[PDB]
Amino acid sequence: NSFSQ
Amino acid sequence: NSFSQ
Amino acid sequence: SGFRKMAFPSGKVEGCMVQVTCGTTTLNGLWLDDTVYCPRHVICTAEDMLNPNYEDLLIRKSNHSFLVQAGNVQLRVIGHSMQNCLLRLKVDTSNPKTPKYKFVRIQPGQTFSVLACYNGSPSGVYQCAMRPNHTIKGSFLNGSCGSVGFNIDYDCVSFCYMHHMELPTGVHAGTDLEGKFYGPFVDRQTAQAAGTDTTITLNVLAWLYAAVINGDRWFLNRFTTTLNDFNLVAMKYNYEPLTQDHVDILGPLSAQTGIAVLDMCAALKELLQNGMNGRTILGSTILEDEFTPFDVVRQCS
Amino acid sequence: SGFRKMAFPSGKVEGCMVQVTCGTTTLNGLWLDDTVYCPRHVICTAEDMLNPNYEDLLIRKSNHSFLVQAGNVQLRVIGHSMQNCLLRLKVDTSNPKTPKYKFVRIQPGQTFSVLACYNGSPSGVYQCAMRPNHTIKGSFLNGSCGSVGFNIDYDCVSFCYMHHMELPTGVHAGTDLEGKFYGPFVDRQTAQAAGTDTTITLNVLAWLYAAVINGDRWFLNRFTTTLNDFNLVAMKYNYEPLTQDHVDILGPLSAQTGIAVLDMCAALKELLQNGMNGRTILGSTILEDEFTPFDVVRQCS
Repeated sequence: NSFSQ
Repeated sequence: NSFSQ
Repeated sequence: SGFRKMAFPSGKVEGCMVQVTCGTTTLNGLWLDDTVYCPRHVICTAEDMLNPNYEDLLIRKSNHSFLVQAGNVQLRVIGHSMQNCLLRLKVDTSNPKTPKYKFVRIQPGQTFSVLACYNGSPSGVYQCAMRPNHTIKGSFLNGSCGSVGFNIDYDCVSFCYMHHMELPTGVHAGTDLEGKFYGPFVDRQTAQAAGTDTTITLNVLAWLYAAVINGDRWFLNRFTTTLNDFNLVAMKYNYEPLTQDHVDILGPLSAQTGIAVLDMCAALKELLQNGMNGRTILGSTILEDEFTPFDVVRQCS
Repeated sequence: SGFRKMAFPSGKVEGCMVQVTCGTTTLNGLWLDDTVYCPRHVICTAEDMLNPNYEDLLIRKSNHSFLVQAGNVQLRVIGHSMQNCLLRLKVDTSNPKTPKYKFVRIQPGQTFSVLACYNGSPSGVYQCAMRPNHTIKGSFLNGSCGSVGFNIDYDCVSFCYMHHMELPTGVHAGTDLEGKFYGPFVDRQTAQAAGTDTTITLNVLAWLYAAVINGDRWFLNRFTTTLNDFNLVAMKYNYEPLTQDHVDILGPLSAQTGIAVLDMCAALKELLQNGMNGRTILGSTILEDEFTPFDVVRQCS
């Protein structure tokens, strides 16, 4: 779930 | 024929 | 002739990229006059995700905390506020190389160039579109955050995108330069999906007008259809409905090739119905929705 | 993740573009130290085509004749010689913005970025490959001549292409920066064809290694094949033969995904045999030969 990159 | 551009 | 996906020359933007670090996090940032913009999500670590309060996490941060590198050099932070999802960081210097420019919110359908950076330096530039489901298809690796989207109009740079995160689907999400996210997304780490997308019907049509103008012509047909009859089909195949404003826009392209829009639509209607029995339209074997009518104009004639 | 055709950031080159005029002809030119390079074909008018002698036409030319614009400003010509198909024009100034750089001759298969200009200013940048039949698929309108091709390696700009002409097929032809044309082409206006092309088998394979590494995996199969058995098929479908040096190159990509090259080839062999029964590999519905193994590395990991 998600991926703050 | 051709196209010198 | 020829027709390739083209990105604005990245020069003017290259000179606005800087690197930002806050603890165990490094991401890129954009430096305009004495300001530096970047995704607030810099100031979190990876338990803060789950549930961060930004107003909270930020009130315990000094400019001491913020390491700004412009190449070898470094910049002091002075002020620092927050705009929705972005930090505005005042710095001791206006950028020598700051160009004319604005901040526009692009709309789903319009396209823009992306300059992809890592550690405050750029490594690549590519053209893409602002999807109808509000995300985008980029190539983005960790540390890509801070990378910007943008157009050029004569000399002024219209800024419209800053990259914040990648989704479970492998697509990307981000925000304009006011901090307001494109789409229904937020900085947290939560159950989050790219809502099912559709195809930019205005575009595919600009794209067919390319093929023609370039000389490719096999997709056309004698028929026409009402607008309403076109949409009924377009829905089935998961395309956006075509509206009159759309039909207006295609005005000059029908006026250059001399092909009525509603005719084009008949062709497209036919193309959806039949596929291509395997054959090329301007290179592709699929229908290409990432060109604006406007980009088929810049680039064709 | 994600995977898009990416072009090197055009910044360093933007600042080397100038405009050149000689009579009723205007085309772009490239300005390195006190030098400016461009296609000799500037100094002809459109009866000179048929049969120009360049050594002849050039001996009756003064630096008076050559108008060089760098933005509003203008540059004096001092010397001027000729290298095969290019004029080397000495000028009163070395370019402030001249970067580190070299002049390499790329080989069919390798790729490069193209910065497309008109009237000595750039308007667009796109990535493409140096085709096996020696031409390229660009987007080039009249006045595009002078536009350059190039890579970046750390900080140095490897120059490898300058655009001279478009062919009857709509493809483009040009030269390295020594003046030597890529392929069997010459500055005249004669009966001239793009010899029938083939597919960059090394590349398609780098491209499959993308799909996999990105996570797409449906194309693979338990089989293997000799090298020689692979080629027999690859020829039928108009692909280049795969050699051992090729197979070496793919080394680290098989080492990252853990898939033997000769296995990949079995998959490709199968892919040629069967098509896709209509389905996506990393976005496309056709097999994509314009990625180097090396570009799948820069961009993936």
